[PDB]
Amino acid sequence: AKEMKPFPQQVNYAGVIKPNHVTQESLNASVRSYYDNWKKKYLKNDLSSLPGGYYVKGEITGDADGFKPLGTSEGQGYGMIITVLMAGYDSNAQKIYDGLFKTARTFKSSQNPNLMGWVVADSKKAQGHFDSATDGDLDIAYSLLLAHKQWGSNGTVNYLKEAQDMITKGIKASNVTNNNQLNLGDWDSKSSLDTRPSDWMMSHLRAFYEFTGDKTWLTVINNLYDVYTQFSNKYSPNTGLISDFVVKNPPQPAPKDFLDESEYTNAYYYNASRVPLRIVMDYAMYGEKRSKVISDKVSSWIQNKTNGNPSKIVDGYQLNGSNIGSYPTAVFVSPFIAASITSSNNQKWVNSGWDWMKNKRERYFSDSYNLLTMLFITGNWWKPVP
Repeated sequence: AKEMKPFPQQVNYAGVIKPNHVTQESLNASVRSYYDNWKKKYLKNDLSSLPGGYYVKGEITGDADGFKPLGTSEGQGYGMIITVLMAGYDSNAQKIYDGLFKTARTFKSSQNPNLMGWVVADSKKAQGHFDSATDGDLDIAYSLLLAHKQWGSNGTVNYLKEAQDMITKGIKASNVTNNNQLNLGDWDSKSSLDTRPSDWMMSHLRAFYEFTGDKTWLTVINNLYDVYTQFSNKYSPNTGLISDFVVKNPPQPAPKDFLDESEYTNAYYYNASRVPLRIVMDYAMYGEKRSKVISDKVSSWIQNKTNGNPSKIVDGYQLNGSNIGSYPTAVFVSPFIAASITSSNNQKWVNSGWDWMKNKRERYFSDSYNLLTMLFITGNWWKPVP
């Protein structure tokens, strides 16, 4: 209730196109329907160890330190952003959001208490047991800025204060490196040169700057763009892609089996699949020219690669464009479509992409990122400003 940015905000960012073969009402309806299905299948609030707490159900996975992972901070972040944006439509949005925040702070990191431990498990012993993952905290911290602009911070939860504390005492202190990059988590070194490009949430960092006044965030943004370009000009001159993990300075693709995450950590795989959306949002929301350049390169490449057919996109590519994957999944498809919105000559491709993703349901990872992408390309992911 009392939303100041009620769904649908359906904004028109400068220099960007939306699917135009259907009405905005149709776009909004697709998002509402997708959200209801996503919530029904993934939004949970059954933690015996934390009544009233909410989390997002992830994929079935192996035990972690004797605990059974039910969700992660990554999913917590996606869920928190989605929830604030759907406020105005979902009458219980704020209750759900505060419940997600309760979980985020209860399951605080064992390293930096201002961050969230990466694993949500139903046990009191798991609360404060795990260390952090940079992307989860970035989305969580950013969601608090959205919450502040959505409901204000005068109620039960001081969203703005919580955001500033998490951003400054948490992310800046533990994840911003001395080389002005972002490390992998609060367990990683302050001078670490190991980074995950999907963590380069440019538009989030812009907001961090505006709501804190800390120039550190602008320094990081500018450096990450330099790193992207130096990396791509050497390792992906024809595709404009980046690898799941990046190492060293100058930047290079991480080796295969990096931290044993997967055998494709040196290529454009499941982690990096998210990058196109994170980057393009900076051009749309803040007019960053470097974002449009990076986005157009990737967009043009994937369009030629698939001959304009979104269903021909596969789940994984080598940096030179050769295939790793075999089928179309939303965490790959949707960001490629989002990266194409800065050039009006991509209208047909954007429309086809919308048709492909609008009702695409598969699993936690693709569905969650698909909903975020859909919220953004329909103009329903508004910009939080002081």
